[PDB]
Amino acid sequence: GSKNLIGRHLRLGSVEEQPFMFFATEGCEGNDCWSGMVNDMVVKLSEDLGFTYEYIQPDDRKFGALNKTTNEWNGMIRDLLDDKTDMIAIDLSTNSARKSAIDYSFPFMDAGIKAVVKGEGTTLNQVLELLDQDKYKWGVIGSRHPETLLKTHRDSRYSRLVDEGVELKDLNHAIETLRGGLFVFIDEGPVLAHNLISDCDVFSVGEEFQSFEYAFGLPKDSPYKSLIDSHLLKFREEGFIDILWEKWSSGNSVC
Amino acid sequence: LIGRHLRLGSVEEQPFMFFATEGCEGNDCWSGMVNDMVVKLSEDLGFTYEYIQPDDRKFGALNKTTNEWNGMIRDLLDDKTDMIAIDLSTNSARKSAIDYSFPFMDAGIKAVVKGEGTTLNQVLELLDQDKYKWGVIGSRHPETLLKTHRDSRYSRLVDEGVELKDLNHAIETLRGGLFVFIDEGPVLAHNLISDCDVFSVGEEFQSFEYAFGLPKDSPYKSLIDSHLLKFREEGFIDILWEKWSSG
Ligand SMILES: [Mg+2]
Repeated sequence: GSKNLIGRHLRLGSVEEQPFMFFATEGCEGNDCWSGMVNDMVVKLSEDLGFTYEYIQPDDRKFGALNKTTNEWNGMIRDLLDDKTDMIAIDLSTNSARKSAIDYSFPFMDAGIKAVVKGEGTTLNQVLELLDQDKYKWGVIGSRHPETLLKTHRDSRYSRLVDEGVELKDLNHAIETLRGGLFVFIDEGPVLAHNLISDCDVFSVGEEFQSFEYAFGLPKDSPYKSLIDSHLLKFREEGFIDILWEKWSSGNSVC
Repeated sequence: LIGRHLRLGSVEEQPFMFFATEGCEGNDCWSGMVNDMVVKLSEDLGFTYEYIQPDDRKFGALNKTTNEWNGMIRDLLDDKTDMIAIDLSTNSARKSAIDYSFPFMDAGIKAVVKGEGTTLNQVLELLDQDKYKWGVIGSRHPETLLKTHRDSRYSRLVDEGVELKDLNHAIETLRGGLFVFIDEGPVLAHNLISDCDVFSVGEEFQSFEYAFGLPKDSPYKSLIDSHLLKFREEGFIDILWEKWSSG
C-alpha cells in the first residue's frame, strides 16, 4: 500500500531464452548485456515506476523445479526464495508446484506444451507413442516447466516419458540434440516457434497440449506485486505486449 | 476459507452463468461454467456461498462525470460481496479499484453484423457511412476499452452509437439487421452459433482476460489464485468450456 518502487534497486532473476532475453557474454557490462522482449518490458517498468535494477542469473542456469527427494528448489525459483532476487523477469511458466512456493504477476502470454521431431520415415502423432517404440529418442530439459508438468500429470505415462527420456541440460543442448536427428523434443510453443523457424526438417508431433501462461515471478508477501500487476495489465491493454512480440519473434521462414 | 461464507457477485451471461428466474431456490437457480468452478472451489476449500446480483444488473464501469462505479464492481466496493464470480474482463479502470484473480480465459473485442456480404471492413469505417447503425452495451468492458483507447475515434464509436441495455437487448438489435454489435469474442461465439446470417466485421482487437474480481486486501486471493491455476493445469477449465459452449 504505502511502499512503492520509487528509488528501489531491484535484483531481477533471468537467463537467456530467445526471443524473451538475449545475454551477451562479452563486449558489454551490466544491464547493457541484456536485450529482448522481456528486457524492453523491464526498461519501461523501470522508467514508469522509478526503480533501478540489475539482472542476476542462477549459477545452475536452471529455470527451477522442486526436488521431491530433498524438498528443495533450484534455478531462478531458488534464488528468489533465498532473497538473491526480488522478481523473476523472464518467460516464467505458471505451474502449481511453483505456485506453492512463489507468486506470479499478472500474465502476459498464453502458452502450451509442444512436441517437435526431426526424422525421415515413420513419424509420431502423439508423444505417448514414444513409449512403445525405439526408433526415436526424446527428452525434456531438467528443472524446467515442461518436465514439471509431465511429472505431475495425473496420467503417469507422462512421468514415464520424463524418466525414460534424455535429461537435457538447457535449451541449446536440447536444440542441438533435436538437430542431430531421430529425436523428439518436448517444450513450450512460443520458444520452439521462435527458435526453430528455419529448421525446415523439424515437424510437429500432434497438437499443443496443456494450458498455461508466461508471467513474472514474485516472492510471497512482496510489497511490489500490486504495482507490477497493474503496469503489466496496462502494457497488455495498450498493445505493448503484442508490439514487442512482433518486434522480437522471428518472421518469414526460408522453409 | 474453511467454514467461511462467501457472498459472490454475479449476473447471467451465457455460457458462463445461467440464472433461472423461477422454479428454483438459492444457489440452485444458477448454472454454467462459472457455477461449476464455484461449486468445485467450495468443495475443495470448504466455504459456503450465495450469489448476489447488482440491482442495476450491470457489470460495471466508472462514470467520468461522478467518479462513481456501478454494477457488480460497485457492489464489491460497497462490501456487499466478497468476490465477483463471472467472466469479468480485465481492464485498467477496474484494476485501479479492485484486484483480479489468476485469469482463466483470453478474450478480445469482436464486432458482428447480420446479413451476408457486409461492405464494412473495420469498425472505424462506421463513422464515414450511414447505412449501418452500431453499438455497445453500457457499463460493460467493451465500452470501457473503446472509451479509453488511444485513438479517440473509438470514443466516437461509443458516443455516436446506440447504448444497449444488456446482452439480450444487444442480440435482439443485431438480429434486427443493419446493426454492428461490438462486444467480446467468447460471448459472441457462444450466443451466435446458430445465427448463420450473422458475420464478423474485421478482425478481433484488444487483448484481455476473464478472471474473478476480488477486493483489494482480500484474505482469500492467494487461495483462489492457487486453485484457479490448478483448475487450468488439470484441464478443468478447458473441459468446462467444451461442456458449456456451443457446439
Ligand atoms: Mg491468458
